[PDB]
Amino acid sequence: QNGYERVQTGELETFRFEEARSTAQSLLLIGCSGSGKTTSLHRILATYPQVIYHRELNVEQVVYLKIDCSHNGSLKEICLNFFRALDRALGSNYERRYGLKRHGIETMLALMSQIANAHALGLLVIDEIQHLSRSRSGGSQEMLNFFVTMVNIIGVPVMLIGTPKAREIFEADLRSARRGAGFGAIFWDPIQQTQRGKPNQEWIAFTDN
Amino acid sequence: GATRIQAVYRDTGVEAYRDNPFIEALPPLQESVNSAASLKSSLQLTSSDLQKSRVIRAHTICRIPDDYFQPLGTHLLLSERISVMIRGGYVGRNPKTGDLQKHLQNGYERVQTGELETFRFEEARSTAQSLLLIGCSGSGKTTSLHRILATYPQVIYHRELNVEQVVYLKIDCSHNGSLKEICLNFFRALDRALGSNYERRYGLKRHGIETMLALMSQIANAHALGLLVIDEIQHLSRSRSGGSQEMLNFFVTMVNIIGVPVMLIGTPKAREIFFGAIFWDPIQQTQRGKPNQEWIAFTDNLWQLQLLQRKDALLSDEVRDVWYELSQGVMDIVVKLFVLAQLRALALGNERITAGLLRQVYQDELKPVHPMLEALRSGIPERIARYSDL
Amino acid sequence: QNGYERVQTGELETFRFEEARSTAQSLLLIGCSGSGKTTSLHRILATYPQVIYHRELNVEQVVYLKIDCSHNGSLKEICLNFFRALDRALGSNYERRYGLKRHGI
Amino acid sequence: MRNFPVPYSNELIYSTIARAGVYQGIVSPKQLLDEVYGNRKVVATLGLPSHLGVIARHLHQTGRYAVQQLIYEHTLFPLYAPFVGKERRDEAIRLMEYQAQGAVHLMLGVAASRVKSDNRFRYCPDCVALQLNRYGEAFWQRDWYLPALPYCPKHGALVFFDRAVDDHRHQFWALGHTELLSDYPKDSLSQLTALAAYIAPLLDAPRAQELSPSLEQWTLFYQRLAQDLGLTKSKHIRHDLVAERVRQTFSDEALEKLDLKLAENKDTCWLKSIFRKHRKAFSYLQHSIVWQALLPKLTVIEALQQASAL
DNA sequence: CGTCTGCCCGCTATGAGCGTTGCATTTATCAGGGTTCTGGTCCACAGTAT
DNA sequence: ATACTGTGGACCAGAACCCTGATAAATGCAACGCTCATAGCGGGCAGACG
Ligand SMILES: Nc1ncnc2c1ncn2[C@@H]1O[C@H](COP(=O)(O)OP(=O)(O)OP(=O)(O)O)[C@@H](O)[C@H]1O
Ligand SMILES: Nc1ncnc2c1ncn2[C@@H]1O[C@H](COP(=O)(O)OP(=O)(O)OP(=O)(O)O)[C@@H](O)[C@H]1O
Ligand SMILES: Nc1ncnc2c1ncn2[C@@H]1O[C@H](COP(=O)(O)OP(=O)(O)O)[C@@H](O)[C@H]1O
Ligand SMILES: [Mg+2]
Ligand SMILES: [Mg+2]
Ligand SMILES: [Mg+2]
Ligand SMILES: [Zn+2]
Repeated sequence: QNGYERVQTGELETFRFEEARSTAQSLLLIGCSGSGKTTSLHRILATYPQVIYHRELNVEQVVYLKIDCSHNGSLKEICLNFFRALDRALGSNYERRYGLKRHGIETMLALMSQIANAHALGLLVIDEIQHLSRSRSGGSQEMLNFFVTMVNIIGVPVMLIGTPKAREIFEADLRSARRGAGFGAIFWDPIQQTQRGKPNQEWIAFTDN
Repeated sequence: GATRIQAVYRDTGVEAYRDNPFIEALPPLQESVNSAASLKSSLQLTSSDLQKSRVIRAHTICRIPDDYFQPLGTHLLLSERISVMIRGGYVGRNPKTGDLQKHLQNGYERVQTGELETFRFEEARSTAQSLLLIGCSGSGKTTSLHRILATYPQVIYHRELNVEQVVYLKIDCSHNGSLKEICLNFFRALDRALGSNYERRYGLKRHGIETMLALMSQIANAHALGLLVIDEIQHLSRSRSGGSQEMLNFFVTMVNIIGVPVMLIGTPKAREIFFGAIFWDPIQQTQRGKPNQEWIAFTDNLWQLQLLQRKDALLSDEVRDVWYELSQGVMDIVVKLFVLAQLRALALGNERITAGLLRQVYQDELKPVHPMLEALRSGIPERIARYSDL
Repeated sequence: QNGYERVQTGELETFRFEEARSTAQSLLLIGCSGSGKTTSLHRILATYPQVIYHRELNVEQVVYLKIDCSHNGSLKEICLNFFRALDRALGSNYERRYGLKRHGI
Repeated sequence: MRNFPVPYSNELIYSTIARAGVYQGIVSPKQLLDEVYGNRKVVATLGLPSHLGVIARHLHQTGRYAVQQLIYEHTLFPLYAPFVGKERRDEAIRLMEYQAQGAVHLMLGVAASRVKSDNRFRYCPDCVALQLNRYGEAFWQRDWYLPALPYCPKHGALVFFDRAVDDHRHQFWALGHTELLSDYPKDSLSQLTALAAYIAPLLDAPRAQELSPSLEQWTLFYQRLAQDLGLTKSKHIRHDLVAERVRQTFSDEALEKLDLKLAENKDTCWLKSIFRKHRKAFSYLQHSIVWQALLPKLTVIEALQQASAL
């Protein structure tokens, strides 16, 4: 209010009011099956306590969350694993209240944004993203937009784990490839026995131990 | 949700902007000096935070994409046009001399009869205009609309009346061309900027599509909404049966009859469905046979944010050329590539940015966006037609 | 055929065919209690066999019917006594077919 | 409710609530009662409403509107306050805040007369045109809704029409100009218009709040006044000169229309009971007729000053 | 000239959105009593004619 | 100086809105069926092989 009055009386030439946070950081990890795309995540995120309780506030900060995609390729079954996986980390129930059938996909996408900042959730990991290709629920452009909308709403960083078959889903247009490779795209390869003209020092250290 | 700024009325210098509480309480119209200095931002880069550890110097360097903004030539025109169409949309909606009470009285019939052309007064006109923004992905359509519309206070409160004027509102389109989920995003974005319950009483009562198209535009006049922004209008291409045209007829009845200004944003794939239009393009290195002044300024202002100990103040022409070659003009790619190269340099330990390092970072960590950049690089229209959004 | 559009429109005077005509008479019997109105009526009506089944047609001619007004006098318990008394003489389920559905008067 | 209209100048709060319903497209009356009030068991009343206090809380951010201001300036309270007394007036003001419609009506005289006198909506042809010209809307006004006179103070007659308050007891209705008027000639009695113009300034007068003479004050004031006119026998009334004066001032058709037809033969009468000791507070209209028939050189506020002094 | 390999394509299953439906809740309706308001009443008080 | 009459005041009850109770009818909402878009399977039918 002081800034507003000063700029209105001409004393202060310009002033900046409240701003809105931009799009959430997104990462895409793509590696052939059997390389350890789930064991690595469960051994890296295990050093972070999941649910932290704050005394001066009243928020149970859920540091991370790991959900998995559906085999149908459905889009109301990946907005509902969110509630079913927030129920196994906390104690309260959410699929009973927010998991009805009257609510559409967009409404289920705008109620997983209030309980995404009510608890200061830190990461959202979606596993096996390859299952969404060729689903009977909707076309190929009803989900390439669903990811864009979901990234643009929730605001928590999103991590996607998938198979090199799922690269073709995200290399379809510049919007989805820009958002999917938001903070770099990590690609995993099998260990090679030798690099250049010398034996590798990773295979030997992985075998001799 | 949003901070309510108590209004104080200035003295406008325009005859038409005479006694409106709505446009005599907005911040003063800035000038060309303030069109290029009220948007600039940069990282602090304190010299005390360059000798720190690698982890601190690598966490404080990832804030460059969020906190860096450099206004180009196009932002001046965009700011002027938005200013004109947000200040001129209230003169036909005067609340003093009984002009807004003639726009709210008509809108009750449209809620009752369900037809959006049942005027009760014929002396209440509309004075709003329309804009259309189209540009390649990563050009800056949103992050240069959240810093040009951020000099206005949003929710203002006028105590001479009881009105709570909402200066601007932003919504985005549904993931399909849905019908009842564009009139629900309006309520979900209006009741989290006022702390009210509009979605729980407009829509939960089992209304039709016509009643939810009339109630939305009535509650958008109960609060003197100044500008309505819809992001990603290309989501209407995959609409339901008839949705691709009913909503585009509504978006031309709202600005023409009801009088609320509307602005639309979309990728060039949204030109098929079609409003004064503004087209944005990636920065071109050569304008008139010489390097672009805007591009030179952008590069030389980005280069002054470097946490590498062995940094080079002088920017090489070869380095600039290969940066443009690997970026192909999109500002998002430019900034992201700079940040990724800086992080990889810190990781390796060699703390000087090289053309080879730039190429390695590109080839290793920009795999998904490769074909679009290569299509823009080739410049063949046949290759451009598929993807690259140009 | 005329009676179907009375059901559809809801007005009991919308007759479609002009050639159709009504040939009926009305009567009321009033007497002090103990005169013997009910049993006299039953003795008179016992001569007709009620449900006569025609063979060349398929109609079951109900010669007569008897109902009594409800104690409440309600508008819904006098149009249901007719259905309750039309299947106690035929063996059908007219009440379950018509009464149970949500219908106005 | 996030945006409650400020009442216009000289308006009934019923019209303010109806316009609040109009401005947001709340067609359903139950939804309107839920949003504005919170309970579905309220009665839409014109003149002496209740539940103010949740209306004055919607306007709380506007500094200039408090409960007393709505009670006095936007409800028909100033037409009962000077006559009922002091304790009844204070109790009624205390009860307008809370949720009791019955008690507020019981405390006041004709509010307890349990009849809604001419409950149909009224309007004035010429006033609506002025309101459309100046404000741009059309609202109910305190001038039209006089307790007993079906007449605008300045213009001729109030053009009635169908519908009423009690047809739907939970709905607020706001006038629309599409029913502006119907052109049919109507003429008004001169003395009745004079009475309306005499009683109108009592509405817009700050001094009517604190000038409420008590019952013994009323009877002593009328006794000394009647003695000063000289028509008073020893502890008796002439019962002829007063009737002659009031018949000269107001004609028989008027007294039929306002429902105070004289019965000089009958010992009990509205005019006869005033001379005797007052038992209960009489309506404003009876006092208005007495004042205008006896002495026309003093206004309503001057009469209140003289009554309150001694 | 028949067939047996690709191409049609008829058909089964599935999910999201919309329209439909029956139960519990709310709303409305009517009878009975009551308690203070009032409507008129009778009696005492006072002013007066024989 | 003493009986007759007009009038104000204390005063019986009639009654009318409010409260309570039971009974019948009108919605809101949670649950269920209808419709359309989409992907795929395998059997039957037009061109090439013998
Ligand atoms: N003029 C600019 N100067 C500096 N950075 C910019 C500029 N324009 C855009 N950016 C950067 O680009 C990033 C992403 O771009 P932005 O979010 O504006 O894209 P967009 O137009 O919304 O894209 P999409 O096509 O996906 O809708 C921003 O976070 C910002 O850092
Ligand atoms: N004509 C008659 N001859 C012989 N017995 C008769 C005659 N009329 C009446 N009764 C006798 O009187 C009684 C008639 O009872 P019923 O209930 O029919 O009479 P009601 O008073 O007309 O009836 P409702 O209850 O319908 O008014 C029977 O006991 C019957 O035997
Ligand atoms: N870095 C590693 N060192 C040792 N074992 C590993 C490593 N990465 C993966 N594995 C082994 O691979 C097995 C399968 O990994 P898994 O979690 O299934 O990965 P994915 O889901 O990608 O196949 C695990 O049982 C684990 O023991
Ligand atoms: Mg796995
Ligand atoms: Mg955007
Ligand atoms: Mg009988
Ligand atoms: Zn008037």
